[PDB]
Amino acid sequence: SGFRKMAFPSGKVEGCMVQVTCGTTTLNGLWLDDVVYCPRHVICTSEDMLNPNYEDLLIRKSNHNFLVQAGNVQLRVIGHSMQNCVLKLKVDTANPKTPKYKFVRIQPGQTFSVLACYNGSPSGVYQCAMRPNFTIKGSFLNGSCGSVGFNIDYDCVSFCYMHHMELPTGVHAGTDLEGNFYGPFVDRQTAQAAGTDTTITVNVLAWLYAAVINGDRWFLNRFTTTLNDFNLVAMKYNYEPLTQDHVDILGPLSAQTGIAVLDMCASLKELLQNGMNGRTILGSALLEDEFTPFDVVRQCSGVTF
Amino acid sequence: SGFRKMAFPSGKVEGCMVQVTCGTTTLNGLWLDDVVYCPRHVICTSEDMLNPNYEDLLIRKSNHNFLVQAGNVQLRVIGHSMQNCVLKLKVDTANPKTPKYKFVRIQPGQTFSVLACYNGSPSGVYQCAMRPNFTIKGSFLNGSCGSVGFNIDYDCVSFCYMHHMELPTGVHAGTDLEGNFYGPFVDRQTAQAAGTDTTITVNVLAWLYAAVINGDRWFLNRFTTTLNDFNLVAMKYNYEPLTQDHVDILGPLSAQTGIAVLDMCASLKELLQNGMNGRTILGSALLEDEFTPFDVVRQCSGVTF
Ligand SMILES: O=C1C[C@H](C(=O)N2CCC[C@H](c3ccccc3)C2)c2ccccc21
Ligand SMILES: O=C1C[C@H](C(=O)N2CCC[C@H](c3ccccc3)C2)c2ccccc21
Repeated sequence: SGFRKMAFPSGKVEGCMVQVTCGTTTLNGLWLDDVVYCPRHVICTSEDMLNPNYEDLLIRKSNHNFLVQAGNVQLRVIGHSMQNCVLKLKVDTANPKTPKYKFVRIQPGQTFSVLACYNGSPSGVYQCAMRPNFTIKGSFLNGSCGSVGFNIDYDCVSFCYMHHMELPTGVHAGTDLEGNFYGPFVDRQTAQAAGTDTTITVNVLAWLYAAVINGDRWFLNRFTTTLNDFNLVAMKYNYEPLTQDHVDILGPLSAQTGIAVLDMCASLKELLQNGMNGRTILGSALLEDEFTPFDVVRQCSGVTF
Repeated sequence: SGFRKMAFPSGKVEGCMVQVTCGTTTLNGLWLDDVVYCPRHVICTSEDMLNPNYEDLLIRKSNHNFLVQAGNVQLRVIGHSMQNCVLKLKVDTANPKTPKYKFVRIQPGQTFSVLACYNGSPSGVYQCAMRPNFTIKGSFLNGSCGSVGFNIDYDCVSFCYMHHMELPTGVHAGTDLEGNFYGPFVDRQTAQAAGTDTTITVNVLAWLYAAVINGDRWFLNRFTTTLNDFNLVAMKYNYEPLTQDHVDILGPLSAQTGIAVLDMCASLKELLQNGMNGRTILGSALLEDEFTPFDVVRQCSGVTF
């Protein structure tokens, strides 16, 4: 019992983090096999960030301008290339601590653990979601670029995120491990505003099912609704519209609890129209949207890695 | 920028977890050097838990009744002993993955990371606090006994908690690594009720300083107060009383922000008397008490391990 924002154990990723330095700029890299992956803005000065021509800047750089250190031990750089927004540094040694892994591009609403790093070293781990506006609500300071987000299934680390930047509103943007940004952001110090941050409705439902499983049941009501009717309400409160794919994904939680999805939706609707009246759900006074249905079942069934 | 409930990287502790089985009961152990530490209720059947005589039960057990597995590899048990509520199994091999470590007994209000484990394997990591009533508000299922709580400073893992039980109210109780319970709980299936769960006032203040640092400033007011006056208010809202030791510990945050502690206290007081009026602070609609002043500075300054 209990319900916490829980991250994956970070040990498999800790072994992969290194420090990459180019000229006077330092950030974090991810060493997998004989490749180090890092943000291409490793090659810029802070002045360069106003309007960088990365191709032009990279011509001035050789293999020996890229220092890569793993713990206190220096890697030899034998090749470099740019893919989208990331640099791929070929080194002469395979990482012996390399886990089984995959690169995945996640969808908005999906969750992942972040291992925040500075200077190639782990400082902390936390969970977050890809928001519908393709930002994450991270915790990251100067030097945290190259930190990565990941999921773990049994033996296999799926890398989904690499951190690149903070917006002036204090939320975070980054890439997949092929270098392509999530959302419209670019790796330049320019005006970039994030769009509407909608609430991940299927996640909120999953969390209400979690609450029921844990004994918090005060918000169950006598009502049901329809997908069309609930969606009129979600639109008004800036919730993402619920589809039948979502309903399908909630079917295990619905079965475990005996609460039909549409009845849970009617519960949600009343909480939106009426608020929480100063009450809490699973220790929160807000509706939580950063647990996926898979997260809830995993946490409430004790899956290990 | 941003502010998250962040756990320590778990890799140093992942290497220490093992599975301990006695008869048909299985839980988690912590292998450090040539000792495996685990909850003594490893030796009970679920029937035994009603009223166990652990000394009597342990006479029936030899070295070879204790199976210890690390990954898929069996350890040889060469000695056993009971210290308070834990068992110490001497094995013939030192753990090669043993980190620098210490056993510490923490005070109520202090925070730590939990590596939840089942069958000797990591499933997730999260932060929590020792509550003033000596419970923790964990996330733990059957088989999670032996999981441990820890802090990390640079190279050194300080183990503070080992999980033993869930109360009928769904909060958690456990020991230090010498086997002594936090609070009055016993390792028996008996009526055990937790006392008043007070709010950790110095932690809430620290979190308000965190909010200020991150740009959330709406709740700053024009008032100040006195320690005596604030405490009349804390008592009424079931907050722990603030002492001058607390004020001293908040002095770095006070200096960083230029907000005198007593002025921040007056802010707190108004939030207690008036509530949040449907607003949020650092993404919460409640006042958060599970960040210590040290946690806030660590997170807001990028310390690594
Ligand atoms: O979360 C982050 C990452 C960021 C960072 O480490 N930068 C150095 C590397 C180049 C970065 C950059 C990217 C785009 C545009 C202009 C500059 C800034 C930062 C700076 C301050 C606070 C928080 C954070
Ligand atoms: O958090 C926990 C740990 C607990 C556990 O794994 N137990 C097996 C081992 C003996 C335990 C026990 C302790 C005291 C009294 C009676 C029995 C019960 C449990 C059971 C269900 C849900 C959550 C949890």
